[PDB]
Amino acid sequence: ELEKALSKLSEREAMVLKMRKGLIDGREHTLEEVGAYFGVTRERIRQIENKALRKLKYHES
Repeated sequence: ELEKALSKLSEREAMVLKMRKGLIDGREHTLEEVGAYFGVTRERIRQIENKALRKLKYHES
């Protein structure tokens, strides 16, 4: 997919997405694992992920 959408994603968003989806170490991480990873709440990670996904939906149009 490279960019052209992943390009519009911020650094936090791209990183949260890759860790969550298994794109970093080939393993999917829970919201809690990612929150503890960066030191933020489960909910904050959900918020960043949902926003990243909405941005991907936009640039797929």
